[PDB]
Amino acid sequence: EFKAGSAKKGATLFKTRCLQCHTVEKGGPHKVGPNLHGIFGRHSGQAEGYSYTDANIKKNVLWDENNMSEYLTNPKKYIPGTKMAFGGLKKEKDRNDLITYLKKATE
Amino acid sequence: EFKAGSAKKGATLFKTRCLQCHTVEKGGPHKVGPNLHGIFGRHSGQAEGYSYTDANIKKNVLWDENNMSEYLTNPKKYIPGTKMAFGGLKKEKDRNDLITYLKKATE
Amino acid sequence: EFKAGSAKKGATLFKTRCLQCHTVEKGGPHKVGPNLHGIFGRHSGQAEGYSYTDANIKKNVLWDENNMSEYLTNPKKYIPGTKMAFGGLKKEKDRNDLITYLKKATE
Amino acid sequence: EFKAGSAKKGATLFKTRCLQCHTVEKGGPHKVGPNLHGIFGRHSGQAEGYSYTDANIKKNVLWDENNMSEYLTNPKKYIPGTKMAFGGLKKEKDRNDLITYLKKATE
Ligand code: HEC
Ligand code: HEC
Ligand code: HEC
Ligand code: HEC
Repeated sequence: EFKAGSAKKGATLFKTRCLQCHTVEKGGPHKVGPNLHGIFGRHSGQAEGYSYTDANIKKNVLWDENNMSEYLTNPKKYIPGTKMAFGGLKKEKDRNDLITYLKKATE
Repeated sequence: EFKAGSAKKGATLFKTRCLQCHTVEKGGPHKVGPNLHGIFGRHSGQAEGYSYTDANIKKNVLWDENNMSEYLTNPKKYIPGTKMAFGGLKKEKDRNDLITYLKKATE
Repeated sequence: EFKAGSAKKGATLFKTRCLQCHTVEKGGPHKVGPNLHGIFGRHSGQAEGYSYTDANIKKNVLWDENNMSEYLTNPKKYIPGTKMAFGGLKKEKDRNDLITYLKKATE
Repeated sequence: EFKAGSAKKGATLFKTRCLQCHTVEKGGPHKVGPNLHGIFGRHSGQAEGYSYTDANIKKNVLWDENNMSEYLTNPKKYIPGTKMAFGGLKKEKDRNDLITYLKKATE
């Protein structure tokens, strides 16, 4: 149940918590995790060049601001068996800010 | 088609041609290429902690002495689009010796 | 470092120093060396149908006018272990003229 | 292949990735690495008071914005056997920004 926030703060959140494993630019490299360009409006596990786990592809969730917020609260609880090593942004304002940035940075 | 050979000579072949990108010990580090412990009897692209290419995971070949010999003759021809930069041991005795060592060194 | 020059002179340079081992036309044959069509903007060792050395593929240099000039000064010094038997065009005006021609002849 | 960028950002890139081993001011001290004043337009290994490796002097590359960008992508791949312990700025924008600063800071 997403509500938009500060994209400037979300940039700092992404750079500190996600940038180590992910890239956002169109046609960026796949670090530990896959490139996230065009992640919104795309099924889970459909990034070319990345070897996803069975769980990530089987979830087949069409990413949007609402299910992304649920995913980022507890990645393991949302997709059990995900290789993404991340506890989760537990504050709702954090997820809202991060997703606000991620929406523009990946379109 | 594999035939066993000199494991002492295969160690020299591995150390000169593979050691720069690969490690064999149980729980070794992932250099340019992945750690090869337990490579035999395991699917291609199933080493933990390594980011494989799309081609290497898609091949899904269960490694054995025979398909490894074919792979090491021409890695690009066997798995088209592999990031492993290696032309290939073209002599059959070289592949047999290297695989003889690699079998013991990775079990 | 690269500066454009006489493409007419570069054609004479290519025909006298490179044409024996290389072809430039789209879909030309691989003589002693590989076909050079689309060499610019492509990684080193990515020509289809040619067996490159380990050194040429491992260099993985994205060819451009600047690194080509450095390569053509001393091919062995730039890519140690290259099977290309060529000392190198030591004059800068020579490399500039040759690359000026090679840019149009291979696009 | 160099294109100019942000010298303000390049100052931050140099201070975070290079300042530990290098100094830029005219007549600065040689830390782990040599002083880089007047590095552009000078041959590799010609800084007074510094003990370079055999590989760094043997490369004898006349430094410029283009070959520096290639060097900073992968120092070991460019000069094999360099004692400079640095993986390399893999983003092109980062090399462009750093070199833009380094050009003014070392002249
Ligand atoms: C490395 C330790 C990671 C950190 C920190 C973050 N992510 Fe992650 N991500 C990582 C991996 C290994 C994977 C693959 C998951 C699998 O099991 O296959 C992912 C995946 C994602 C996805 C899904 C993409 C898709 O299905 O197409 C998303 C949306 C994602 N990661 C987002 C994300 C964000 C926003 C992060 C910071 C809060 C973040 N990740 C951190 C590895 C790592
Ligand atoms: C670095 C330039 C390499 C050299 C030399 C050798 N290998 Fe390689 N290897 C390298 C990479 C980057 C990869 C990843 C491939 C990909 O596209 O994902 C590999 C992979 C392998 C594998 C497959 C492992 C698996 O699928 O689990 C094997 C079996 C392997 N390498 C073996 C091997 C041997 C025996 C070598 C010397 C003859 C050798 N490699 C050299 C990088 C490099
Ligand atoms: C035959 C004796 C050669 C002459 C004369 C020239 N080239 Fe060469 N070239 C030759 C070989 C055998 C190879 C393969 C190198 C290897 O080790 O795999 C090459 C390769 C090149 C490349 C690299 C192509 C790529 O990596 O895709 C280039 C750009 C190239 N050759 C250019 C070139 C030019 C411009 C020449 C005349 C000045 C020239 N070559 C001469 C063999 C021979
Ligand atoms: C210490 C761990 C280093 C870091 C981080 C960086 N550099 Fe480096 N540099 C270091 C050493 C030990 C050397 C000597 C190399 C040798 O083998 O002799 C160097 C050298 C250079 C050079 C070459 C200078 C010359 O040949 O005159 C350049 C241009 C250089 N270093 C640049 C540079 C930049 C821009 C860095 C940050 C991105 C950087 N270095 C980091 C040690 C270390």
